[PDB]
Amino acid sequence: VKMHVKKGDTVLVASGKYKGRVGKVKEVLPKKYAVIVEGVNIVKKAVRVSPKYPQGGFIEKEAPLHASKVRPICPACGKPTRVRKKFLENGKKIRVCAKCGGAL
Amino acid sequence: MKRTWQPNRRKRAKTHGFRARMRTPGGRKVLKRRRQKGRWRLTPAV
Amino acid sequence: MEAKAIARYVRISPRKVRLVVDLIRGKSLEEARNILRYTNKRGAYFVAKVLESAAANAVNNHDMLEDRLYVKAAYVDEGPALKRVLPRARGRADIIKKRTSHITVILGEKHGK
Amino acid sequence: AKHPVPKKKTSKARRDARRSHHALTPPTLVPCPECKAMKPPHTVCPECGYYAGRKVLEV
RNA sequence: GGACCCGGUGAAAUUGAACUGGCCGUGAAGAUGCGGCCUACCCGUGGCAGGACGAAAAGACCCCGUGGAGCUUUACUGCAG
RNA sequence: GGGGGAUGACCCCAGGCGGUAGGGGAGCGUUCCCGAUGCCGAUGAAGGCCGACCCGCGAGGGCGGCUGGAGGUAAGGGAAGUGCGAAUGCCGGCAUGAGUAACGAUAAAGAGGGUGAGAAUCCCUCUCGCCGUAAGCCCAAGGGUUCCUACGCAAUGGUCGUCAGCGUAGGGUUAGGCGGGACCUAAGGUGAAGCCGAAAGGCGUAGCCGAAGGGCAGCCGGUUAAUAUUCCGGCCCUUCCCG
RNA sequence: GAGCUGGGGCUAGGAGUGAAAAGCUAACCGAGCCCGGAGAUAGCUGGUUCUCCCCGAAAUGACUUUAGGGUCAGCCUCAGG
RNA sequence: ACCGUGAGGGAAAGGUGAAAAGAACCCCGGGAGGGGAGUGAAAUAGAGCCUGAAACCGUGGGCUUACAAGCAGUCACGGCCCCGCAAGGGGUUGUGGCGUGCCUAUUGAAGCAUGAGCCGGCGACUCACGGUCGUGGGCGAGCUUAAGCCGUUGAGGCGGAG
RNA sequence: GGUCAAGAUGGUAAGGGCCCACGGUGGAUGCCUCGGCACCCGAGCCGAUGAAGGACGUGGCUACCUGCGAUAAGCCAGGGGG
Ligand SMILES: [Mg+2]
Ligand SMILES: [Mg+2]
Ligand SMILES: [Mg+2]
Ligand SMILES: [Mg+2]
Ligand SMILES: [Mg+2]
Ligand SMILES: [Mg+2]
Ligand SMILES: [Mg+2]
Ligand SMILES: [Mg+2]
Ligand SMILES: [Mg+2]
Ligand SMILES: [Mg+2]
Ligand SMILES: [Mg+2]
Ligand SMILES: [Mg+2]
Ligand SMILES: [Mg+2]
Ligand SMILES: [Mg+2]
Ligand SMILES: [Mg+2]
Ligand SMILES: [Mg+2]
Ligand SMILES: [Mg+2]
Ligand SMILES: [Mg+2]
Ligand SMILES: [Mg+2]
Ligand SMILES: [Mg+2]
Ligand SMILES: [Mg+2]
Ligand SMILES: [Mg+2]
Ligand SMILES: [Mg+2]
Ligand SMILES: [Mg+2]
Ligand SMILES: [Mg+2]
Ligand SMILES: [Mg+2]
Ligand SMILES: [Mg+2]
Ligand SMILES: [Mg+2]
Ligand SMILES: [Mg+2]
Ligand SMILES: [Mg+2]
Ligand SMILES: [Mg+2]
Ligand SMILES: [Mg+2]
Ligand SMILES: [Mg+2]
Ligand SMILES: [Mg+2]
Ligand SMILES: [Mg+2]
Ligand SMILES: [Mg+2]
Ligand SMILES: [Mg+2]
Ligand SMILES: [Mg+2]
Ligand SMILES: [Mg+2]
Ligand SMILES: [Mg+2]
Ligand SMILES: [Mg+2]
Ligand SMILES: [Mg+2]
Ligand SMILES: [Mg+2]
Ligand SMILES: [Mg+2]
Ligand SMILES: [Mg+2]
Ligand SMILES: [Mg+2]
Ligand SMILES: [Mg+2]
Ligand SMILES: [Mg+2]
Ligand SMILES: [Mg+2]
Ligand SMILES: [Mg+2]
Ligand SMILES: [Mg+2]
Ligand SMILES: [Mg+2]
Ligand SMILES: [Mg+2]
Ligand SMILES: [Mg+2]
Ligand SMILES: [Mg+2]
Ligand SMILES: [Mg+2]
Ligand SMILES: [Mg+2]
Ligand SMILES: [Mg+2]
Ligand SMILES: [Mg+2]
Ligand SMILES: [Mg+2]
Ligand SMILES: [Mg+2]
Ligand SMILES: [Mg+2]
Ligand SMILES: [Mg+2]
Ligand SMILES: [Mg+2]
Ligand SMILES: [Mg+2]
Ligand SMILES: [Mg+2]
Ligand SMILES: [Mg+2]
Ligand SMILES: [Mg+2]
Ligand SMILES: [Mg+2]
Ligand SMILES: [Mg+2]
Ligand SMILES: [Mg+2]
Ligand SMILES: [Mg+2]
Ligand SMILES: [Mg+2]
Ligand SMILES: [Mg+2]
Ligand SMILES: [Mg+2]
Ligand SMILES: [Mg+2]
Ligand SMILES: [Mg+2]
Ligand SMILES: [Mg+2]
Ligand SMILES: [Mg+2]
Ligand SMILES: [Mg+2]
Ligand SMILES: [Mg+2]
Ligand SMILES: [Mg+2]
Ligand SMILES: [Mg+2]
Ligand SMILES: [Mg+2]
Ligand SMILES: [Mg+2]
Ligand SMILES: [Mg+2]
Ligand SMILES: [Mg+2]
Ligand SMILES: [Mg+2]
Ligand SMILES: [Mg+2]
Ligand SMILES: [Mg+2]
Ligand SMILES: [Mg+2]
Ligand SMILES: [Mg+2]
Ligand SMILES: [Mg+2]
Ligand SMILES: [Mg+2]
Ligand SMILES: [Mg+2]
Ligand SMILES: [Mg+2]
Ligand SMILES: [Mg+2]
Ligand SMILES: [Mg+2]
Ligand SMILES: [Mg+2]
Ligand SMILES: [Mg+2]
Ligand SMILES: [Mg+2]
Ligand SMILES: [Mg+2]
Ligand SMILES: [Mg+2]
Ligand SMILES: [Mg+2]
Ligand SMILES: [Mg+2]
Ligand SMILES: [Mg+2]
Ligand SMILES: [Mg+2]
Ligand SMILES: [Mg+2]
Ligand SMILES: [Zn+2]
Repeated sequence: VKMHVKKGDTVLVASGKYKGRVGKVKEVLPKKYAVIVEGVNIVKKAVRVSPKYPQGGFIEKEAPLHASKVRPICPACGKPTRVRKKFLENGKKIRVCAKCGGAL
Repeated sequence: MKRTWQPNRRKRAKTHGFRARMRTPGGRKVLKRRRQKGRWRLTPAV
Repeated sequence: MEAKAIARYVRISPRKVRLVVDLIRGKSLEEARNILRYTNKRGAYFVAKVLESAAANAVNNHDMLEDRLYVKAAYVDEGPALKRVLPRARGRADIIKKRTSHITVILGEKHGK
Repeated sequence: AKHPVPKKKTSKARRDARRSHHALTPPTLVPCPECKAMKPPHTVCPECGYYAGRKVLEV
């Protein structure tokens, strides 16, 4: 499940209602190809009178988003895709925007 | 009045049981068949 | 303004229950209440329950005023049938249908000008 | 007996015509001599029944 | 004990569609359905069984098929013995 | 068919035009391909529901409105799982008969009280009735949680259900002596040796397997919601091993 | 008593079994059931689906183990002469 | 699964939404179910969930019907309701005229001869290799390749045994 | 206004037909498919070192499927990967 973005990442929402808005990816769900970018794509769930918020009727949580819906931010502006540099010894991500690391 | 099914557990295994089947070439093929079909039970139970 | 209750999947035959629904249609809720209690049929119970749930829905929801109410409309439609095998002589086996009703009472405010 | 059978499926018209007598009639009802409510005659009220004898007690 | 009435549950064969009367005729020769005439307000319930050539079962009788099967023998041709 | 000579579609004129088996000829529609990296499309595809409207002899094609929510696919050509009303056709759905017959032994019910949203139908009491070489009790087959208890009533129960052999969950089956096996052999079965058979396989003395028969040591009572010759109490016994 | 019966066994498809009916052999036995040869064969019965336009039959001859089936001829049609 | 002692036979049954955001809470009710509230672009997309045809069942409305008789239609006029400026049209049906169901098999069927309860799906003249006519084209005293071989975004060409 | 003889026409629907509208039932139709089907490549044995195929088990809670074997939704090492 190859993905692109990870939990630390800082991503922009590229489409939909929340289009335009940068936030940080809170979690990542490879099984669903979905990222949760709170605060973004919040929604109202109703809830019952059991313990905590017994009195509480509603709770605002935030929905996952299709992973394709977002792009890594690149500590210059709004983009990139990404590239992969090997060098020595190994491993990578690299903003092809260009050209920056990808940090944490 | 007396019907055709008169269950007796000894008779069943002695007649349609696994070791009956394996004695006779005829019987062995009933196993070969039942397996190739993918039957869940090669042989009745008791 | 008007209010409504609908019972769904009531296990009863429409023909049977449709009969008592006829019995109270276009009646003030106070006579309709009276009749169903003293009407002798199994489907009187079920219909009164709908009438009521629609009386409640009148005052409590649509701001109706109970003492002005009558039955504007009512009817029972036929929900899906419960089919059971019934075995028979010389090994025959029919299938009986236990039928199912969708009961509807619709309430209105008597002109009460 | 040779087992008679209907010869022709009967029509909607004719069955519903059959049924033209099947309508129910509402219960005949009188106001109770005391209580607010309605009762069928020559009977004791479900609620607070009579005078000349001990009625079933909603009293 | 059923059948009948009331409350509960609720099948079945069958079913081209029906707004499905009587007589004398006619018609593939036995007409609710065509002609003439007679009779007849609409709808049921309990009943009888004369009719719908009523239901059931692609007639078992009969004949057809260069259809089948069991049986026989100094039919034919083989085989065991 | 004959004129007009557009070389035919157009225009006059004149004739033919009932039809089963069957022959011929033109078209319509459906699925797919090329056209297509195109074009139509959310300002709404396919499909659906209406139309008294337009074009076509007709099969059909348009158009408008409603529904519907992501596909559709010209002109021109190609290829076929291509058009249903019937086959006691096949598969499904839903009708009629009909609120009809029936509700499964004519042993038989009645009342009071309880519980519960709801009671002829569940629980308790009293009365009445039926079985009693059973319709009572115990064992073997066979069945396989149906057992006991708590919660429960959608369905199963031929009505009803608060109940159940039903749903959920928890619990419950205790053996040296009872039954079977670490014993015996029976019909049969299997089978060293042996024999026969194209192959598969058939036979066969010994042996071995095979039981409701032979052989072998536990009786009475108490206990649990549910097990008891199994646990417990008392009284007895068997076999192996070692002194 | 040529009695009835439980448990354990043996015999089967041209085969078994039968105090004999062609009985019985897993609710249809003048030859069990299942799967296969297999879409056996069926000169028979049924059924064969959009539209328009032109023409338009036969139910006779001859031969036929043929007679409700065929072959040739006759009668329909279409193309060229 | 289920059916059969057994060998063996052998089904049905897919779809909310872009996302559960899968309807807190209140009301009738024993629950089921519904009504508000809420979510949603949409909730007759609400889980018995896309579209949602037809038989079939039901509620409401218009016209009609209790001295007429019938393959249920059809032609005419008239009444009532609807739409339209009008002339006009849609609905319904009172009366009058005419009127022997579909298919199949037959010399001949409304036939009292077969088939069909009704609706929706499925359901029957094909394909290969030969042949024989016709037709559209290529070449013409000639025509033509088969296997195979080379080559290929679904690219062709070679090959003369026959 | 109203007595009165003849004539004569209208509404009426227990129920039923046709039309229209809105639903119930039912699941056709269109679209969707990661299932099937055909060809062409590729690849082609396993088994006493106990196969193929099973039984019974195996999770803190576990009905079934999948995995796995009392070391039981897994143990050791190498490669991969981030
Ligand atoms: Mg890229
Ligand atoms: Mg006996
Ligand atoms: Mg049986
Ligand atoms: Mg036994
Ligand atoms: Mg298994
Ligand atoms: Mg019976
Ligand atoms: Mg029986
Ligand atoms: Mg009799
Ligand atoms: Mg006559
Ligand atoms: Mg007539
Ligand atoms: Mg006539
Ligand atoms: Mg007549
Ligand atoms: Mg009668
Ligand atoms: Mg009679
Ligand atoms: Mg009688
Ligand atoms: Mg008779
Ligand atoms: Mg017969
Ligand atoms: Mg016959
Ligand atoms: Mg006979
Ligand atoms: Mg013969
Ligand atoms: Mg002319
Ligand atoms: Mg003609
Ligand atoms: Mg556009
Ligand atoms: Mg399409
Ligand atoms: Mg819309
Ligand atoms: Mg549309
Ligand atoms: Mg076909
Ligand atoms: Mg036809
Ligand atoms: Mg029949
Ligand atoms: Mg059917
Ligand atoms: Mg039925
Ligand atoms: Mg009925
Ligand atoms: Mg009754
Ligand atoms: Mg009757
Ligand atoms: Mg009766
Ligand atoms: Mg009765
Ligand atoms: Mg009884
Ligand atoms: Mg109480
Ligand atoms: Mg006694
Ligand atoms: Mg037992
Ligand atoms: Mg059982
Ligand atoms: Mg119990
Ligand atoms: Mg209890
Ligand atoms: Mg129940
Ligand atoms: Mg019940
Ligand atoms: Mg239980
Ligand atoms: Mg032994
Ligand atoms: Mg042997
Ligand atoms: Mg021996
Ligand atoms: Mg021995
Ligand atoms: Mg013994
Ligand atoms: Mg013994
Ligand atoms: Mg002993
Ligand atoms: Mg004891
Ligand atoms: Mg006990
Ligand atoms: Mg015990
Ligand atoms: Mg003891
Ligand atoms: Mg015996
Ligand atoms: Mg025996
Ligand atoms: Mg035989
Ligand atoms: Mg005998
Ligand atoms: Mg059998
Ligand atoms: Mg028999
Ligand atoms: Mg035979
Ligand atoms: Mg056949
Ligand atoms: Mg053959
Ligand atoms: Mg033959
Ligand atoms: Mg055939
Ligand atoms: Mg002609
Ligand atoms: Mg002849
Ligand atoms: Mg013949
Ligand atoms: Mg000829
Ligand atoms: Mg079984
Ligand atoms: Mg609720
Ligand atoms: Mg909103
Ligand atoms: Mg709603
Ligand atoms: Mg809709
Ligand atoms: Mg929708
Ligand atoms: Mg549905
Ligand atoms: Mg969708
Ligand atoms: Mg829907
Ligand atoms: Mg509908
Ligand atoms: Mg109506
Ligand atoms: Mg008269
Ligand atoms: Mg009249
Ligand atoms: Mg009449
Ligand atoms: Mg007329
Ligand atoms: Mg027919
Ligand atoms: Mg015939
Ligand atoms: Mg005939
Ligand atoms: Mg004849
Ligand atoms: Mg007929
Ligand atoms: Mg008839
Ligand atoms: Mg007949
Ligand atoms: Mg016939
Ligand atoms: Mg059809
Ligand atoms: Mg077809
Ligand atoms: Mg040809
Ligand atoms: Mg040619
Ligand atoms: Mg040529
Ligand atoms: Mg050449
Ligand atoms: Mg009425
Ligand atoms: Mg529905
Ligand atoms: Mg294994
Ligand atoms: Mg497992
Ligand atoms: Mg590693
Ligand atoms: Mg590594
Ligand atoms: Mg690495
Ligand atoms: Zn940058």
